[PDB]
Amino acid sequence: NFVPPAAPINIVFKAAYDLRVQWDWNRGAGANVREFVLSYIDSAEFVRTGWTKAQKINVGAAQSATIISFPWKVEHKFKVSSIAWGPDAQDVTDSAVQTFILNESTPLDNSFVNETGIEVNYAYIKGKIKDGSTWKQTFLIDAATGAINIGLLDAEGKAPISFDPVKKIVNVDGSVITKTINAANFVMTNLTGQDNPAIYTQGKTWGDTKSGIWMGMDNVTAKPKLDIGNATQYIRYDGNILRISSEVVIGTPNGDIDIQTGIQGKQ
Amino acid sequence: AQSATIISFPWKVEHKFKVSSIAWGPDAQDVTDSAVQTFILNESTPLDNSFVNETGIEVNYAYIKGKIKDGSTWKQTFLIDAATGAINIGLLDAEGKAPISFDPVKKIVNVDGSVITKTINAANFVMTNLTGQDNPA
Amino acid sequence: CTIELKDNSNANNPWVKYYVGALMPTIMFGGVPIGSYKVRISGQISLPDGVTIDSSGYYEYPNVFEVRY
Repeated sequence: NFVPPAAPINIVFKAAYDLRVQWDWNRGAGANVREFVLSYIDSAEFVRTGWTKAQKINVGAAQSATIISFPWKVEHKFKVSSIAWGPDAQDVTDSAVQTFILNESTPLDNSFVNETGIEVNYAYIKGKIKDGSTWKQTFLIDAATGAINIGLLDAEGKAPISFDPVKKIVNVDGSVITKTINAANFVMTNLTGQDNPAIYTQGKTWGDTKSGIWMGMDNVTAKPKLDIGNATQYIRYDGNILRISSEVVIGTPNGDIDIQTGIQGKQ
Repeated sequence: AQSATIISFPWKVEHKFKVSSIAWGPDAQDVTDSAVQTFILNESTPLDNSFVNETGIEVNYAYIKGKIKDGSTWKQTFLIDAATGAINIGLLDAEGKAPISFDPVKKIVNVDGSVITKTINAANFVMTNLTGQDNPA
Repeated sequence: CTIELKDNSNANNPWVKYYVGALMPTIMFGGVPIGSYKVRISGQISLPDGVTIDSSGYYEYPNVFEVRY
């Protein structure tokens, strides 16, 4: 039973030519969102066909979207679809279609134009957000080093995602989701002061009724731990003692049989 | 990418070009090179302006977006949001999906493929089931 | 035996149990904060009756040490 992600609750509009669309997203006990897509088509084209050959704009799970040079006095329709990591059948949920047309009666809100900021410099490429009287760095791209910090800076200055070709390292704080990973050394690390490095199936804990695998270092008791199997049939190991619930077989029949000659019995 | 661009190539000057092929593997055969082919820019060389139309780079205070013309329409391939630095890469297939993206707000980097690294230092090698039909291992 | 701990840097802190198990020549445990601690050790032995358990007067190491960080 996979619960698809919940579509954005509401849509608002801001205009300047340029048109901005931002959608609020709230979710509970549902699939987490990983990407947001907006599709915009002309209303007449929508009547002719349903969202087919409709230009789409994709964002990295950012609520606000910007359309530059929107058609003037032309009807349009939009939908915002949340994207999750589930199966294709319920991977994506789309919001309710909302029509919209640029009109002389629509108030012009140019505040969003000033509230952001980007700059192209020989030294780097940098994006900023206007916060009161100051500007906060969003992402940086240095010229001397191919370092790309992504995300609003922490109060202590810790960037969420960091890169370093100099050390040939890709540094990401948080989580990484990939279909597969190929490597030569899965060296688990106790990155935090009190972390517990381990490899396991999601939502599995040692000495638990779940049916997963758990392997890692238990910093609480400072001993390695292991568990493979369900609640009843399992291979559970603690540094002090090992327990194997399931039936165990050692060797194979005729393991030490003479190859040149067989065996037999007679009376 | 299968193509490359050289901006402001010198005119009336000969040049020689080789195309490498780098792959994961032993250092001895880590790379493979294309056949050497020289070129010259001259009136005898026909000019093809077709390639200018397809590519497109959009830079704005709001964001930086790269776009490609397909069927006489811009198609977004990667976007760099100026606000919050939301980044997604790759062409959109069927419903808009970017194979690679980074979410600083949720501190999650999403990849729709494989990641290759000599070493990985992670404190939780959680073995999830994403598609739901593939048993993870 | 059960082993308790208390951060001695502050004037008064509540003793906290961190290890419960069999008494051994050497005891290993982790998952403790960084502050300097005082350690008391007590042993509990079960009387033939399941309910009643005989404990010990808490013995405390005179030395006080910081957790090896």
